[PDB]
Amino acid sequence: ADEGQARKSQLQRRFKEFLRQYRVGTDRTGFTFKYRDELKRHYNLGEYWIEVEMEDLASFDEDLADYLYKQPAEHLQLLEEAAKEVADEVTRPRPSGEEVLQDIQVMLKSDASPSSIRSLKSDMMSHLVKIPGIIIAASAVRAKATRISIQCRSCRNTLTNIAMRPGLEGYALPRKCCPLDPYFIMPDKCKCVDFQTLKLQELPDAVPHGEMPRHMQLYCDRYLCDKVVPGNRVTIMGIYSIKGVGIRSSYIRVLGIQVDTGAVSPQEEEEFRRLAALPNVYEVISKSIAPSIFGGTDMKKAIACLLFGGSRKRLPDGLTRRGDINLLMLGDPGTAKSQLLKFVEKCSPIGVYTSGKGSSAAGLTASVMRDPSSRNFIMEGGAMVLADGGVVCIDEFDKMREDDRVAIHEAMEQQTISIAKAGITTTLNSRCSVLAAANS
Amino acid sequence: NLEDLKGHSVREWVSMAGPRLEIHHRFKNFLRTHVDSHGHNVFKERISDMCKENRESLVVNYEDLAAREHVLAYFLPEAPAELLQIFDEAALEVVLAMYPKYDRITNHIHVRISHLPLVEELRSLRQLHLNQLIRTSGVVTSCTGVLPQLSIYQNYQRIRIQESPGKVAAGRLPRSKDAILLADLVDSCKPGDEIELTGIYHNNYDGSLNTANGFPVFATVILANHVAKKGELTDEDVKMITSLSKDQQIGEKIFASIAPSIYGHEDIKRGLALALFGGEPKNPGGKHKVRGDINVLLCGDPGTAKSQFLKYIEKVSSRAIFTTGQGASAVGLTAYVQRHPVSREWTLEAGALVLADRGVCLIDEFDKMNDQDRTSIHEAMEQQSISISKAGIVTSLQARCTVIAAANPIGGRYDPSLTFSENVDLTEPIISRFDILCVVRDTVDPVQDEMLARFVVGSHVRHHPSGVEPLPQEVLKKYIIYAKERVHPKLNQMDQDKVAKMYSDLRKESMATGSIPITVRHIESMIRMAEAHARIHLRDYVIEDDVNMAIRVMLESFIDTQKFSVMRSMRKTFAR
Amino acid sequence: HWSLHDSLCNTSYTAARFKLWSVHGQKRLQEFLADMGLPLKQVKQKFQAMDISLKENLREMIEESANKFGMKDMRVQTFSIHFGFKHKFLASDVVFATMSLMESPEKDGSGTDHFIQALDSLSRSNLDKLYHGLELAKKQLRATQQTIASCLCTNLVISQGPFLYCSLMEGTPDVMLFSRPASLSLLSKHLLKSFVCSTKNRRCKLLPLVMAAPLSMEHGTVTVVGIPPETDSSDRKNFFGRAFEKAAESTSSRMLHNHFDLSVIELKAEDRSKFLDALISLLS
Ligand SMILES: Nc1ncnc2c1ncn2[C@@H]1O[C@H](COP(=O)(O)OP(=O)(O)NP(=O)(O)O)[C@@H](O)[C@H]1O
Ligand SMILES: Nc1ncnc2c1ncn2[C@@H]1O[C@H](COP(=O)(O)OP(=O)(O)NP(=O)(O)O)[C@@H](O)[C@H]1O
Ligand SMILES: [Mg+2]
Ligand SMILES: [Mg+2]
Ligand SMILES: [Zn+2]
Repeated sequence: ADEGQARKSQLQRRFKEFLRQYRVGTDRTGFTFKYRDELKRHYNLGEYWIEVEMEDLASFDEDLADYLYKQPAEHLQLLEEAAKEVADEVTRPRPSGEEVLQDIQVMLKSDASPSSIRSLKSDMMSHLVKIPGIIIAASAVRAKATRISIQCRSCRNTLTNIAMRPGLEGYALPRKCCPLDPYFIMPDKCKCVDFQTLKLQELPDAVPHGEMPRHMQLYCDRYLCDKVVPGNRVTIMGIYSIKGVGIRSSYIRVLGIQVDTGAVSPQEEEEFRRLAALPNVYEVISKSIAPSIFGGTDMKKAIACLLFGGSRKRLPDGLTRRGDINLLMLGDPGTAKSQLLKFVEKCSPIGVYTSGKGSSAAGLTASVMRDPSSRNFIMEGGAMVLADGGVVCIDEFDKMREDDRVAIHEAMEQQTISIAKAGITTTLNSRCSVLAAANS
Repeated sequence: NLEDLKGHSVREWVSMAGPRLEIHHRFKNFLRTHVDSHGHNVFKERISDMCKENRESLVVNYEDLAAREHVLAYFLPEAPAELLQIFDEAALEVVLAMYPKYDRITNHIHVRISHLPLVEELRSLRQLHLNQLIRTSGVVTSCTGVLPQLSIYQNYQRIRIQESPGKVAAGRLPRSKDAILLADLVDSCKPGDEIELTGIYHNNYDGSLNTANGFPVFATVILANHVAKKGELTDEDVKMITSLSKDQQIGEKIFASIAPSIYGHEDIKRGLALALFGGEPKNPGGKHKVRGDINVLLCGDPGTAKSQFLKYIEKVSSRAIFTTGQGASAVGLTAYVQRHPVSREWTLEAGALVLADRGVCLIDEFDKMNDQDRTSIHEAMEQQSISISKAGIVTSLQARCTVIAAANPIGGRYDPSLTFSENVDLTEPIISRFDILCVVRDTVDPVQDEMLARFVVGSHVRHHPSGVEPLPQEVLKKYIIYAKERVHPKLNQMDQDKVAKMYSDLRKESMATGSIPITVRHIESMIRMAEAHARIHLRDYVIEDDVNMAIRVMLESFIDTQKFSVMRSMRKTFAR
Repeated sequence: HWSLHDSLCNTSYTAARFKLWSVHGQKRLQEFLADMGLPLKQVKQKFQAMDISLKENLREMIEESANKFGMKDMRVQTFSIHFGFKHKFLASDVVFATMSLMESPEKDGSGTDHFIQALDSLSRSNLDKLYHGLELAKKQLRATQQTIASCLCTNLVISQGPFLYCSLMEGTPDVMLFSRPASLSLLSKHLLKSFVCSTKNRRCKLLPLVMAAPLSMEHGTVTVVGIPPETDSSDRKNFFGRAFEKAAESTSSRMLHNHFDLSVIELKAEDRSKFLDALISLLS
């Protein structure tokens, strides 16, 4: 309808003005245009993305922010189109070989408070939501169509530039120009993009006593691919929507990702250079390690050396030397052994904590099992694979069985795991430190 | 008159305009006029509590509905899907009359019935019961995820319940049924729960059954209306609870009310009381968590009521588990891995210490476990987690429970010529994880024998089927659940010099006799006991009296560890 | 600059009125919010992120409900400044921010460094400092309230007859923050308001209050401050200057007069008993 087209056009103009007029600063110093400059610098580097902030847009015009909160699917595409046409006038004219205009992805960010998965009343269908949690499963990458062309089997008529919806929903072809299923897709004319799927787990402290944790399904697209891995704690922003006779599944379409925990800024390098320069840094670091635990200064010093580690080497005749360090603590009960392990797992950039009594050989190194889909055998990584490059804390170390402690002799020295089972033979990496505690 | 059933089925009758309006007015008037025995309005309070917390769900009791408006109580189980609809329509306008702005929060309110008298066993359902309101019991075994269902969309979840183990006959097999949970009932349960379920019995066609049996046989399911396990305190409850705290002798009343039929044994009752209320967990500076719970161990001669105390604790507390010696395995205590029946993948499931969570885990014949099974509880008792790495799984689970255990001395009888460690045969990493340690012994005083025997004979004539005064057990149960949920003691200051001096002296003597080794854990234990005594008095801040009580309990239980000839000198050394 | 719920918990007046250090007080607060018809999810969200439909009419709702509950004085006459697209402040936010920067408890060098930061923040070119100062103020308010609760529940406020007496002690929550005369005096004022609203005893509701706090335990010194009686229409005139001087001289106390207000002084710890006896007997 023409009224709908007029409304779309008007809203697109308002988004465009927000991008090309917004400024920060004071007249006592000077003003800068926040989003124009970012579009220019990102386009000239071959990026094609920007990260708009809801707080800013809400301040420039409350109505636009309101619409983009209640009707995100309908309005976000107007914003993406606006960003594209601004990028053009901000960069044009481009050199030879650059004359064709590319498409921009717009990501969203905000300062407001999260809500738990359990808070999602079904009144929230298609509304914009912000959720925290842990990633527990992650797919490999696939190709997804954005626009296609098709041709007729019997009489070779065609239809072209057929638009495909984003998210986890499909499409159906026409039957006119013939047989009942007359058209087929042309793969050479498919404009495809990367896409991936994930599963999210509700936070351990948010779930009450006497209930299950809820879990949720996520869709991931273009520049967001391979940004995270399982076990990480993250904050997600996205659209919430649907995918006995009346049951239907549901999932979230992600629009922005923040890892609750990136490249170091220049300022941060200056501070680290200062820390490296000042003369008694060894004692400073030693006092930072496990500050609540009384005494044990030598033990804290040894732990510091474990976290920094030696250096890896490759020799001229092709052999390797391991570089990293293994440490064992043995003796009396009630002496804070378990507390130190519990700290080092949080202090290290990569770390895992497991109990010797509650673990198996196939669980420590790696395992082989049949795929729940298809019928094929597939590989799985144990604790010493997930902690590759980091520290592994083995608690209750003296309570493993003999045949299970035997399983880690390759991993602790040669830093690799050799497997030969079920008709598959491969070698995996495990470049990690072992920290262990035991009794007499 | 509404009762005039003529020429129509009740389903048709309540569909008629006249009867529908009479039912509507009668339930509305019942809501506004219903009074308790004190002359208090019941539903004014209940509706106001519902509105203040935004909960959108109203519970009604069948017994007093019947007592005041029997005609509606008579129709209700015969046509539930009709009367429950009318009831919902009537309740929403009472809510809006009292709280005119409440339509901003919700546009519907659900009435849920309770204490329905006509309970049925889960294998005695027949076609006689179809499309009527029923009540049953069982344990949940399967439970889907919460999913959205068309209507607008609302939450939906499906479960499977079966007969409670030990209510089936020996060596035979249990029956089971499916049930459906909608809207605010989802996540009212999880696997392994035992529940009481009220709902509508309903049936539908299924081609698979007809082709499997060869006869036109239908499938059935239960629509849930109210679910409850087998706080909601009134103003009168909190008023009586708080008023009781004024009594300067409240400690005697609470202690004397534990396992009332057991004569004597003051120390055991006191220790169990402190463990029942518990200290408070904390994490100073965010990087240094420490547990709140107080663990207990009992040891001594046979025939001294050790097994009986655990059974009482199981009855009075909530979220309780009981297990014995050789009857438990390491994997059953902590957590286990399996090939899932229908998802066809490896999955991890909870054992005893995980299933108990913020509850009590009771162990008996602790002397007779296999040592490889007994060493499984070391992480859960101190770090309060269970960490597992098996079959590609790598994860950790919460284990926030209190452990209580009973054991026997070596050779069947305790010898006062030997210390506790010499008589019990448990290693130091186990012994040091229990906050309170007790020793129980036979005695041979004739007057004590006569009093005990006379009391037992009196107990037998008292319970035929037919110190200060203790509380009724229901009052005590209300008291405990209030104190654990509404009071959180703060340790704002205490005398560091006094405790430090005493601890150093105590540890020095512990080195001399070697009855038990004394470690950093003992100080933290006294802090827990001090907070527990503060909680029994319903006080928000710890005071000097609490610290003195904690020190007394600690030292009194320590002196018993020594040889008989040494105890006199030790007692005079630690004069308090 | 934070949630509606935080404001109601941490404002001195409403915290006193609803008695929010007691768990029954929280039930009363929920009844208030229920009367207005604010969903609890909205009330726990930041004011900037609340629903626009509620924000536009909030002041009328709060005044009407407060008036019904007997809180007759919820509005005030004030001014506000606005510049750029999204910088807006009430005249009081600037005061709490500046005050927090100046009286900051941390020994981040000499005290003049705190003064310097306070002065610089009053210029528009140094706006980032203003936003930093607000974060200091939030912590200051929270510390004040939990201190008042501890003081009442532990029952430290004691009648001496002609005046109420109270003292803090070392190691207990946030005592370092109340070592300076500015923060100490403001804390003591809030404490007196809380106490008079709490108690029913009429003879307690019209008294001045004297408060003492640790200054330097290695010097063996304590700071002492006196407040006039609490009434709404009081002239804010107070008599503790000449009272402290006469009592100290009659006692021959080891004391020092240092701050520009005459109602705050420094005392040696050992002299406090006879000094209090002199004050009690002098006020009579
Ligand atoms: N130096 C210390 N500082 C603080 N807490 C300590 C110290 N030494 C022991 N603890 C306490 O000791 C308790 C047990 O800690 P834990 O880490 O299990 O020691 P441990 O040597 O591993 N005991 P165990 O597992 O029996 O061998 C905790 O409550 C700690 O707070
Ligand atoms: N003081 C007592 N008062 C009442 N009943 C008692 C008392 N002492 C023993 N009994 C009874 O003696 C029986 C055995 O109780 P029980 O708790 O098993 O003792 P026990 O010491 O644990 N026996 P054991 O498990 O072999 O060590 C029960 O019927 C008790 O009720
Ligand atoms: Mg340990
Ligand atoms: Mg027994
Ligand atoms: Zn054709």
